[PDB]
Amino acid sequence: SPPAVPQTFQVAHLHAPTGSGKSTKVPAAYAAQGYKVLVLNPSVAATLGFGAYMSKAHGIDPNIRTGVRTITTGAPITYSTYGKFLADGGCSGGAYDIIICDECHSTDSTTILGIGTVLDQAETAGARLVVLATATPPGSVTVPHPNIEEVALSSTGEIPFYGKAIPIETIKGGRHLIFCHSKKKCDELAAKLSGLGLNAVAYYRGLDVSVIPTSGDVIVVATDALMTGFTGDFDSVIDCNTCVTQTVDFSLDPTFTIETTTVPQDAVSRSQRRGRTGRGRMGIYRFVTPGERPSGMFDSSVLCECYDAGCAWYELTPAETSVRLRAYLNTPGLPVCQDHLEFWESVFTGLTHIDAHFLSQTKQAGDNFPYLVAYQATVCARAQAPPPSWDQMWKCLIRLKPTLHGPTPLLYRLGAVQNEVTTTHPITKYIMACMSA
Ligand SMILES: Nc1ncnc2c1ncn2[C@@H]1O[C@H](COP(=O)(O)OP(=O)(O)O)[C@@H](O)[C@H]1O
Ligand code: ALF
Ligand SMILES: [Mg+2]
Repeated sequence: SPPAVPQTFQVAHLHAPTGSGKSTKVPAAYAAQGYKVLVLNPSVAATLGFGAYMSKAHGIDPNIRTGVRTITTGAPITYSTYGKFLADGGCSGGAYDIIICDECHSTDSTTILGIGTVLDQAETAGARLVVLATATPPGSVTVPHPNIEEVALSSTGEIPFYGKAIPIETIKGGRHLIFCHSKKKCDELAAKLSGLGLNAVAYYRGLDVSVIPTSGDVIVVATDALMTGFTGDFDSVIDCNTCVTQTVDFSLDPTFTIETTTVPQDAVSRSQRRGRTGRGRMGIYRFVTPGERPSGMFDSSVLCECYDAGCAWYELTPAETSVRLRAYLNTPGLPVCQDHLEFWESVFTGLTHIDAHFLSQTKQAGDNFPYLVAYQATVCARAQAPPPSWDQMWKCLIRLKPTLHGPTPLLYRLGAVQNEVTTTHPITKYIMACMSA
């Protein structure tokens, strides 16, 4: 049940199964008690969704705040994405009594920064309670869900799916959500389903949620991000039971390397994806593999990502980011990772005077570490040297291409390197120093 709230500031938790009502029934209850509530979610799709749903099912039309669209009603409940919250500068003084950090199991950099910011600023902004809500707290293991029938996929079916097969008869009619590990895999499966005469659509970042029909038969093939805390009224969920993790390798060549790999899903992912169905009614969950990997610590690369976002999108100095991240790591009941704040802080502290134009470009491009990418390009232009390669990651240097010659002043590795490398550049030495001492 939703924890009570006295005048004295407090941080509390809220654990309850998928689809039980943490994001809807709980804030509706606090409001009924006369409080002003802010509900922060990672997904813009789920956030926009709460607006029409609460109005139609809970007698209240809440305020909605997203980067692109804001809907002000003056209601005592506000739904916002962590990104919009951070972009507007954090906690608005005197605006809320209760702040719900929704989907706190999420380890994407925006949510980490967002929760850490709420933690560090809420009391000061006049709030009396902060709630850390999730159906999947640290160390949780997946258990049976009363509205979800789970059925293993087999080799019987005409659609190949991660070593298994999907029968067309199980997705022919009705609404279904199929999780794939990459955007490329979504496009490919959606294409095959369409070819077979089905109404399948792909949905991931870069795409508008309107591509999903609110009603009628449909097969949505998507990645995780936008599907967090989302209700699509799906008759079933089909899970590849596969994820894509990012990891930093201190390969000392000359500094560190950030790359991505495909891995079996953990307990958090299995429970959350399964929970897209069986929401308020019976549903079916089909899977490729049984069991699950334990839900443990997140990687240090995520911390690096927090400082990158702080510098590129939120106007946070590395010191300000450390304050917020420290609040997050010193709060019990949240995902944990090795303490490498001092390190990453020192690294970014030395990356000064970045080319504002290049940064704007990598940000608009949607790259993973727009700041490190843009800074490497900055270093290249300044030394009139070519980028590690001519992958789209380095496209902001194309116009300068005829003037770039010699080895690449490699600061770190964010992808394959093709050009000859040099490790004598100051910035490179600086990063090495951070890694050394
Ligand atoms: N956007 C929506 N459209 C239709 N129904 C919704 C929507 N959001 C929530 N619901 C309904 O209310 C229930 C609780 O949803 P929600 O609060 O999002 O769950 P959770 O506990 O995962 O946060 C769901 O089982 C679902 O039936
Ligand atoms: F726990 Al949820 F949508 F928030 F299933
Ligand atoms: Mg929720």
